[PDB]
Amino acid sequence: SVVIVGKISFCPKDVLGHGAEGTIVYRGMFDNRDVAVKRILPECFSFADREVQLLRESDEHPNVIRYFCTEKDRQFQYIAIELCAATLQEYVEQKDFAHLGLEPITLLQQTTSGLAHLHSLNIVHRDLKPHNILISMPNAHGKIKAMISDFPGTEGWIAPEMLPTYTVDIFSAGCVFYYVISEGSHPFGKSLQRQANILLGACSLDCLHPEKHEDVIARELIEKMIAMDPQKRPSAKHVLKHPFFWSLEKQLQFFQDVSDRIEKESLDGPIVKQLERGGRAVVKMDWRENITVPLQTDSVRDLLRAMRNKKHHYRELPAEVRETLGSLPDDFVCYFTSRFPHLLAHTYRAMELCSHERLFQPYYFH
Ligand code: NA
Repeated sequence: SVVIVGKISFCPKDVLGHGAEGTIVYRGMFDNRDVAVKRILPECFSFADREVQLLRESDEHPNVIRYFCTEKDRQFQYIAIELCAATLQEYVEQKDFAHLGLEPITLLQQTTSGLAHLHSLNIVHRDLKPHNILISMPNAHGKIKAMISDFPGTEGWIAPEMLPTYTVDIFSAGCVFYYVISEGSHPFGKSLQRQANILLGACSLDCLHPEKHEDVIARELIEKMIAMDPQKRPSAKHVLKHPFFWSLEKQLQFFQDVSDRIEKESLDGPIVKQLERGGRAVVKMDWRENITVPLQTDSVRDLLRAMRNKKHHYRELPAEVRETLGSLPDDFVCYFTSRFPHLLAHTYRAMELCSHERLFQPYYFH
């Protein structure tokens, strides 16, 4: 027995998942393509119409599921959609997807690109969560991607103000970011306490270490994303510019570009004053003492100067000190972080004053 509602045809035995409203997703086919067949009830026929329309407008993005067709019979409405590997919940909870060798930062960059696309088309998802974010089937080059599907919300992932602006999605994304990164934790705790904690603004990002550079940069972003004030949350395009998505090569380039921007620059100047403020503690009182034994033999403003000079004169430097420092650029920048885990976070926050400048266009959003 196999249901055929032309051009759609699904096998009733093959079930991919279930929906909270009674909807059931089957493994089926459309125009000789392997698709996912979403079966919806008559109570949700109205919902289905606006869902497939929003998709008609946005499915061209590679991070928004591809929508194929909708066929209606006397009993149900069927949505032929792109076939995927798992949900982001199934990916994070079951670490047998570990062997897929996917990068969490790449999945979150992919999720935020899809979100940015919806927001650019003047679409607010309103229900972003790991169940709704999908893992694609490996393409011909074996690459897997994160995609957005299923468009008032679902408990624990709803912005406090929602109890219909784009910033509601940034809140939800902020929780998804921590969920992926921590590997299953949520800023507002366990599943059943989340919405009460959101209303109360009671959050914890304690999986993120305060003296670990990767955890520091992730926290700078996530805290602004899950902000109780919507107006304080960055746009999707601002999130995509954050150092959380930068490569080790890019991070080092920023440290060079900022040290190039200072000198000549007077201390009373509006740029040098904002950079020096509160670090001190960023440099760990004295940066000369915490450095490795051979480098010390060879102010943030002068620490950045040291890093720029040793980078520039790297191949005309002794083999003993380039051994403890390099190889450049990856291992060289990883030397200084987490030697100073607040170095990049502080410099990025401080150098915001130059966002508009052409040299700082790949680092900020205007
Ligand atoms: Na797509």
